[PDB]
Amino acid sequence: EIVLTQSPGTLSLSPGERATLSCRASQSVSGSYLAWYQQKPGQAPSLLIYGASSRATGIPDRFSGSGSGTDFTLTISRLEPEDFAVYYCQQYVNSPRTFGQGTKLE
Amino acid sequence: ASVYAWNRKRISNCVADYSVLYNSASFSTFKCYGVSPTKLNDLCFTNVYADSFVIRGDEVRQIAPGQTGKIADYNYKLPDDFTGCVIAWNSNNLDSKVGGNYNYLYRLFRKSNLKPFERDISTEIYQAGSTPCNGVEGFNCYFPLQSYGFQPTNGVGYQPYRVVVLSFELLHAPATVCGPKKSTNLVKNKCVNFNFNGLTGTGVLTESNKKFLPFQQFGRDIADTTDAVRILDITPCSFGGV
Amino acid sequence: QCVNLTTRTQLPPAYTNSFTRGVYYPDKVFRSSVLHSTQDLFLPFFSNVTWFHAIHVTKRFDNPVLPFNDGVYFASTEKSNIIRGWIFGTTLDSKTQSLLIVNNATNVVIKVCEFQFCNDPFLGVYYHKNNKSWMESEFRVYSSANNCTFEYVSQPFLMDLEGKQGNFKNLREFVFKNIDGYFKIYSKHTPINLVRDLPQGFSALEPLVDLPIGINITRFQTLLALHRSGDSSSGWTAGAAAYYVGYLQPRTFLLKYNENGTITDAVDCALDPLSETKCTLKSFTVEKGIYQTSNFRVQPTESIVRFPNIANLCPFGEVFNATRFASVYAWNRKRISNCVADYSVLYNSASFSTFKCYGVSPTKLNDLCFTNVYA
Amino acid sequence: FQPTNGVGYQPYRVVVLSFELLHAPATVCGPKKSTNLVKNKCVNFNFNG
Amino acid sequence: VQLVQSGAEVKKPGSSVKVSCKASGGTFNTYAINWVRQAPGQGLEWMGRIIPMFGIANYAQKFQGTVTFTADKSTSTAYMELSSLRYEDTAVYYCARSAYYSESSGYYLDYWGQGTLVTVSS
Amino acid sequence: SVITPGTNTSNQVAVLYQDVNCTEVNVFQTRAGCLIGAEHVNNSYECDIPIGAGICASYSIIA
Ligand SMILES: *[C@@H]1O[C@H](CO)[C@@H](O[C@@H]2O[C@H](CO)[C@@H](O)[C@H](O)[C@H]2NC(C)=O)[C@H](O)[C@H]1NC(C)=O
Ligand SMILES: *[C@@H]1O[C@H](CO)[C@@H](O[C@@H]2O[C@H](CO)[C@@H](O)[C@H](O)[C@H]2NC(C)=O)[C@H](O)[C@H]1NC(C)=O
Ligand SMILES: *[C@@H]1O[C@H](CO)[C@@H](O)[C@H](O)[C@H]1NC(C)=O
Ligand SMILES: *[C@@H]1O[C@H](CO)[C@@H](O)[C@H](O)[C@H]1NC(C)=O
Ligand SMILES: *[C@@H]1O[C@H](CO)[C@@H](O)[C@H](O)[C@H]1NC(C)=O
Ligand SMILES: *[C@@H]1O[C@H](CO)[C@@H](O)[C@H](O)[C@H]1NC(C)=O
Ligand SMILES: *[C@@H]1O[C@H](CO)[C@@H](O)[C@H](O)[C@H]1NC(C)=O
Ligand SMILES: *[C@@H]1O[C@H](CO)[C@@H](O)[C@H](O)[C@H]1NC(C)=O
Repeated sequence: EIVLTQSPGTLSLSPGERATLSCRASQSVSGSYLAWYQQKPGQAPSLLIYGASSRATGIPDRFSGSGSGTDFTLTISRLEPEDFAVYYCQQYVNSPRTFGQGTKLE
Repeated sequence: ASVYAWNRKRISNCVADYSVLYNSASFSTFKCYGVSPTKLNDLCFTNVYADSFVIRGDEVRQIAPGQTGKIADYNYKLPDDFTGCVIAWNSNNLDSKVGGNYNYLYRLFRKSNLKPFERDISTEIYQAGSTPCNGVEGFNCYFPLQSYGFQPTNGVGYQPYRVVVLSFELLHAPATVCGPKKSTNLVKNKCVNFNFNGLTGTGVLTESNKKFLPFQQFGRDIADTTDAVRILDITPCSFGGV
Repeated sequence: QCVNLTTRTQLPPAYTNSFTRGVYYPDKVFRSSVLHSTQDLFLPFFSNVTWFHAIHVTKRFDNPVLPFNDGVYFASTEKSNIIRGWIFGTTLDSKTQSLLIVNNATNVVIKVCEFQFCNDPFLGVYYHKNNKSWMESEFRVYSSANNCTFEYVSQPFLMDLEGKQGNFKNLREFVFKNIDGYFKIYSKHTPINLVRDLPQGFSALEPLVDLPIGINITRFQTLLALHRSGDSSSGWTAGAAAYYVGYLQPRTFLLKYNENGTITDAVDCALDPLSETKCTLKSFTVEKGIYQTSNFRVQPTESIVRFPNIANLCPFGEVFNATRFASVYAWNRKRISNCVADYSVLYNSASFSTFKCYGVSPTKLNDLCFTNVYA
Repeated sequence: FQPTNGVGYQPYRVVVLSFELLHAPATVCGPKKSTNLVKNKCVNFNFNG
Repeated sequence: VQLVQSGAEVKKPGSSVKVSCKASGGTFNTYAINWVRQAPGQGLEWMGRIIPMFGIANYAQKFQGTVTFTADKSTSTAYMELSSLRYEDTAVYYCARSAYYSESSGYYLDYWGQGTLVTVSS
Repeated sequence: SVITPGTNTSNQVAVLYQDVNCTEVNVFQTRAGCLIGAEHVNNSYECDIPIGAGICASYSIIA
């Protein structure tokens, strides 16, 4: 079982700057089987990225992945107030599609 | 039915009209192996086995005996002898739906090739890596079954072909299916061309004192040649040297 | 609703020697006064078959699970029609399509359907002490049948149903084969006058029916009709009968017919050297002498490949573990030439994030001949 | 490249290996998985092809 | 495209419940449906997936024997059954889409429903 | 080779493996092979079933 640990648990602190959200795994993520998710408070998560860096429909390319091996990046190029939301990771390598613990939770 | 779930129907105890098929000419592929086409297909078979599937146009070639491909080795194979016919026609109007129809499925991957005839309906996750994946979609383990996705505006190679593959067992002993062309004509004791189960030959019909069985139709003496046929005896007319 | 059967005393399975029994017609072609050699699934001569009893005296109610490898020979010694049929399938839990045969009085009902077969499927005939009469009472075989189309009909007449006193008087021989999408049942009936034995002699086995079903069968049961006259789950009378189960294997048999269409005698070619030379001579009588029949040959135990050893080793360690690597613009090339390569050297360390191979892949093709290697 | 930097901004040594598949020269080959000898019994032998 | 979720369930402890995720046209046959727990004030946990064409449901080790996944091919509705309400089983279950295919090996959650709140009461 | 005295006489059978050292498979080894099923005797009679290399068999089956 491949556990995922998001490293910046509360780095955001109502951020006004570009971010470097991270995820790390016990066994290296094989073939970029990772995704990111946008869980706006009081609402369901919305897919943000798939593969390593492949973007999503209706999500601006300002959201940028930058991972390989231990896939670890979600980079907000220009930060907007509405996009604030706990961001989750999920790996499709071996694991029963397990998730991380969330990086942008108040 | 889909190629992986190749439906089979048994054509039994009825006369057949093979010539309506030949004179329809709308079928895209109507290739016949072992049996001759052009109205010679109307000969008796023990069993007529029909298997129907909707395949891609490009994959039509693989259906032939001794040919190899994804469909051939993972969905449907044919015996090398293949006494029968391969029938295909383009179902683009009927079997293509706007936005694509994903009701037809082919087995992209499987552990091994199949037997000459084999219907694998298993949905067990194909394994491509060391990890078992616990039969769930992970890295190096995907669903063996993969969709087609025929679209109305698509290439002829990418349009659905309704394919009926007809196999014909030529043992002829049960005689379930037989062309309605011949008649009885009440002929005996003359050099005639006997024909009782689609096996043609020449000789004099003769009354038969031997006793057959309900399950027996033919009778062959030494040299494995036809001697008695359902009861009438076959004795060839007089011949010799001069 | 089925009831678990209890008050049964365990006893190890019994075996008996079958003498030249289990020969059928290989085809539907009439032959007469000809010695015909054919290879097909047959029961070996002088083989062992499993014996199952049912004696009133425990009560010896025998109906366990038996495998279906390549065909089953079923002999039945009866005097009161205890055996009523069989069921065939793979799991018998309605998950996979099954088959069942039952000699019901009103109609034979070969049902091919998905049945939720219980632990102890059986039949039960009630006996009334008020007047001498036997009627069918209970039929606990299946519970559900939804996904199927096949169903049959026939015309049997009212049979006895009574348990007569004495010894066995009827022998019913059956062979069930599953090949080419066909379930072939070949049957024969014979009057026998023994008490508890296997009848001698030779008898032909005429084809009764050839069901065109085409299903997967691995395990099969046997259906018995019991007798009743306290508790229903634990109380029943078995009724005296016996049945023999044997398995066919692919063998070559030489058959000798008569002036009629029946099979009078047969010999198994691979039984003993005498039958081997009888098959070789295509005759049942062998004159005194010496005859060459077969050819003994030792089959190879294994396959061995010895090749030249690794003696020249490619300096992949030089390239990969080098102190200084080149800049991207000045890409450095080395030619790996005239050395065997440890292709088991780029993922086992897996330090490398990527061992993504294109065209060659990480496989035996990697660990194969290469014209030139550029690093 | 800086020591404290993201792995995306950290060095990766890349050793691109080009292998053509015609294999007519065969200058480089694998070990070929030699087995052991089992003499004194009938066996399918393949010594050096 | 829209996967409306069943309303909050008033389930006294030990009383079973079955959620009703509703698939829009074309969602079940093409795509798999997967369930995530989203426990209160906590992260997301993958309960399992439903293949609505071949009726295949596989669950994680944790939730095995405690939850039942069913889907109705006709009416295109997804169901999840809770065996009984254990005290920790309070949560906001979510139903989402998947690929369940070879050619497309991204097995991500395409569209998520509103969610169902189960608890001791309301 | 199958050596029999005739079906009309008896069903006993002797088996001769020709030019086979049958130590790895009433065993009697001769330069014509090895014979199993016949008892070797030290007497000398008229040849009935010619096995070969001066060895004959006759009817139990004796060699
Ligand atoms: C019945 O046939 C079986 C074949 O499976 C025979 O079973 C075993 O045979 C070996 C040697 O042939 C013996 O060493 C075993 O003792 C046999 N019995 C077992 C395993 O229970 C068996 O000999 C045949 N005859 C009887 C009377 O069972
Ligand atoms: C009939 O069903 C049985 C299931 O009990 C099949 O046996 C399995 O076959 C698969 C291959 O499809 C193997 O991987 C398993 O190891 C087999 N299990 C056992 C217990 O034998 C059998 O192959 C089926 N036969 C046919 C003709 O479909
Ligand atoms: C007499 O036998 C018939 C069946 O043959 C049965 O229906 C009837 O009940 C019997 N009579 C009595 C009094 O039991
Ligand atoms: C089988 O029959 C049942 C009715 O009980 C119904 O689910 C459907 O018609 C069939 N299902 C399958 C999987 O064949
Ligand atoms: C079998 O052949 C004999 C002649 O030897 C004959 O008398 C007998 O009637 C034949 N059997 C049948 C069933 O006709
Ligand atoms: C051998 O044949 C003769 C006549 O051909 C016969 O009388 C004798 O009984 C036969 N031998 C045996 C053992 O049957
Ligand atoms: C081969 O036959 C000879 C007989 O002269 C015997 O001595 C020898 O042991 C046989 N070889 C083996 C391996 O048994
Ligand atoms: C072997 O032959 C000798 C001479 O013929 C004889 O005296 C002796 O009894 C024989 N032994 C056996 C066991 O046949």
